[PDB]
Amino acid sequence: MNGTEGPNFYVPFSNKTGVVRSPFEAPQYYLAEPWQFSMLAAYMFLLIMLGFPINFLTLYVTVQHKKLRTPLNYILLNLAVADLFMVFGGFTTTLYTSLHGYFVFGPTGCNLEGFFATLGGEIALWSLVVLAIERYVVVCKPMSNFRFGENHAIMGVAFTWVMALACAAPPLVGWSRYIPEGMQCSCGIDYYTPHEETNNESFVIYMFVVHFIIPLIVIFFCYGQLVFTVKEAAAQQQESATTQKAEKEVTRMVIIMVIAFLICWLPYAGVAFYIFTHQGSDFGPIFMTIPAFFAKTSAVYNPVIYIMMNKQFRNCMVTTLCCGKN
Amino acid sequence: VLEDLKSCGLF
Ligand SMILES: *[C@@H]1O[C@H](CO)[C@@H](O[C@@H]2O[C@H](CO)[C@@H](O[C@@H]3O[C@H](CO)[C@@H](O)[C@H](O)[C@@H]3O[C@@H]3O[C@H](CO)[C@@H](O)[C@H](O)[C@@H]3O)[C@H](O)[C@H]2NC(C)=O)[C@H](O)[C@H]1NC(C)=O
Ligand SMILES: *[C@@H]1O[C@H](CO)[C@@H](O)[C@H](O[C@@H]2O[C@H](CO)[C@@H](O)[C@H](O)[C@H]2NC(C)=O)[C@H]1NC(C)=O
Ligand SMILES: CCCCCCCCCO[C@@H]1O[C@H](CO)[C@@H](O)[C@H](O)[C@H]1O
Ligand SMILES: CCCCCCCCCO[C@@H]1O[C@H](CO)[C@@H](O)[C@H](O)[C@H]1O
Ligand SMILES: *C(=O)CCCCCCCCCCCCCCC
Repeated sequence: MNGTEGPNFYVPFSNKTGVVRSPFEAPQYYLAEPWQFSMLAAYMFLLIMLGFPINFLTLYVTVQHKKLRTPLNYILLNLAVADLFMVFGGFTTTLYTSLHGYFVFGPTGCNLEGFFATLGGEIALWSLVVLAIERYVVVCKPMSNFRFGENHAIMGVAFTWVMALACAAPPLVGWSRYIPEGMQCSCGIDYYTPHEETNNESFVIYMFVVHFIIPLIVIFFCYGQLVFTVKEAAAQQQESATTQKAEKEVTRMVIIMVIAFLICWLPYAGVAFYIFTHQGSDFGPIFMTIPAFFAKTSAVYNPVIYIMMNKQFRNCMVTTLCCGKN
Repeated sequence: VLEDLKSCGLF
């Protein structure tokens, strides 16, 4: 039957040979070779060594460069903090547990690690949505006589916190649950076992619709409007070479952002949708890690796209890293 | 439209 059930876990390995152990008690070297756990640790190490400096530096240059402290940049800082929740809530813990071959922190740690890693990922996600909305409002100007200020920026950040809690908190109180996933060294939402006692099915649907489809629709609408607005402005002002450059660059960035978003969440959405549609099927531990791979690595390529490729942040970072040199 | 784009870090 391809799996072994337990009170707070599901090991994706059959116990017909009697070798399966609780992922909170003993190494899982029967569902993956030791060297594969080492490569899990290696990748977590890579994500920490890249993810922490780039995201911490985002916060650090904002402290040193006052021009960065603008309301429109608040949500970018929110992103940086969210990624750091992924780095220390998830990546460092998984580095430690993978080197043991199982989740040594037990069920309590599983909820802790699961909550903060999910919280971090969801704040980042809704930050990308809020950013699109703010950019849409500012550039396309759907409202007359409106000026985006500090108060609007604070609401936007608070909104991401609330939406993220709307996803991360329910598994702590009975709607779905946190259990070890894949190689059983990191914990996450149970979107793949039919656990009616916590009503997993309805939560996965809620996730898919509210925390994937809706963000996708909003980001597409907002950045679609933005591209149209800039395309239209350039068309009505072809004598301006700069406006033509702007249109090219904005279109390029919008494509990069849209593609990066899909790369991050489509695997999870795809796998969840498949398991939902095809319930009663075998899913390997390495297979479950694939959507996690794409989603977690966003802690590195999102700040590259949203901070490093941002001219204001990039210049300030270069100045800071090169000791005052422009 | 350029100043709004610059304000958003888009250009
Ligand atoms: C996967 O399958 C394996 C094998 O079926 C599971 O491991 C087995 O778990 C049972 C407990 O649930 C173990 O029971 C013990 O058996 C040994 C025999 O060598 C012996 O120490 C005891 O009989 C013990 O049972 C207890 O003994 C105390 C002694 O005082 C009594 O008081 C208790 O009432 C009770 O009888 C068994 O050894 C395990 N077998 C192996 C091979 O590990 C394993 O739990 C399954 N995995 C999952 C995740 O469920
Ligand atoms: C467990 O995984 C084994 C593969 O080792 C698989 O054979 C079992 O049966 C599968 O059930 C699916 C349910 O419809 C079916 O579509 C699939 O073809 C079938 N696999 C094969 C090889 O015929 C799996 N069983 C369960 C309950 O997941
Ligand atoms: C969780 C992510 C939220 C990040 C928000 C960080 C905001 C930091 C900037 O503060 C602001 O700096 C301005 C210039 O110093 C002041 O004019 C203003 O009064 C003050 O509010
Ligand atoms: C999104 C459409 C499909 C919904 C069903 C899958 C939800 C479970 C996936 O959990 C995810 O695990 C990542 C690594 O822990 C976190 O970074 C991320 O924030 C979190 O969401
Ligand atoms: C003031 O001007 C400071 C100048 C800093 C120059 C540093 C150049 C070397 C940085 C390379 C870091 C590579 C680290 C690789 C670790 C695996």
